Amino acid sequence: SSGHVSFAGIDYPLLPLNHQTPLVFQWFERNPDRFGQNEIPIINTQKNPYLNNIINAAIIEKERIIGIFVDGDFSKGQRKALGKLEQNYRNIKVIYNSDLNYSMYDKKLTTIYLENITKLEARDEVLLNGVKKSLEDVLKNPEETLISSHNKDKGHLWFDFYRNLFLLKGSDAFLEAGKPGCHHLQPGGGCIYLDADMLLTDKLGTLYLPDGIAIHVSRDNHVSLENGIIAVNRSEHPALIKGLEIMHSKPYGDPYNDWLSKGLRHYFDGSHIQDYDAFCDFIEFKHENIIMNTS
Repeated sequence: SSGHVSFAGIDYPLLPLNHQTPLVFQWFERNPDRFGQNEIPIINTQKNPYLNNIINAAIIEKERIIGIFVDGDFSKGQRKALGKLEQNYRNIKVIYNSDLNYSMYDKKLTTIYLENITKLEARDEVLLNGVKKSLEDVLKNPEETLISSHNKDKGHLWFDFYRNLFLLKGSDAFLEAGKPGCHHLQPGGGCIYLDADMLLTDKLGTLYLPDGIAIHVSRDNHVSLENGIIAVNRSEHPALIKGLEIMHSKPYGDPYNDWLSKGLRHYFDGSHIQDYDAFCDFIEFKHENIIMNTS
């Protein structure tokens, strides 16, 4: 209807992400004291001019909301500096991770382990190792959830887990935060999430994505899913909910193959009848006006 793309036996409609679809950048800052107490606490050096990259994108995308999704122990002056950015560029909206409620996506670690123990009493060495070690995991802070444990890391896991959850909320994250001037967002709408290390050279316009989703792929003989661009047309996109179900069902993280990636591949090709390369070709986010990792 806006066309289709077929993959692994299913025809996926190409769906539009129009100007109502906001851009989102994330900055989770472990050491906010490295910035001035009244400065914007986002790196903006010659080498990594990330704030400038974001401002440029906001200027170019004059008809779109630009989100800056942040976390960290910012000072009041830093919060005020972020506020001033919002006044100066009327489409820029700062969203603090503090202000968002993710409890609908959370789960107690005990529940996960019990479910695992129950299944794993019902073929292999892997399983018996799995069973003992999970059993062990339970015995150990009993109120802990996925959120509370990730709340303890201030590293990549903290960033990644919250990026992924944000993407489940999509445009709703702006509404939930109560941001001014967000009347054009579609409730239940998506977002175009971007690494701040990028150059936008001109307007994106409307994107047409298979089932409304696409991801950064890097390509010399090799190809890989990358996490610098994730675009979705709607909140709680089912391919992302798949990743969440995986996180909800598994005791242990896998560092190279994250749950977002695993969920995408599982949703689009649970069987793996097409190779990784074919999946990469299918899902790839490609736009001539974006240059990734300029720095």
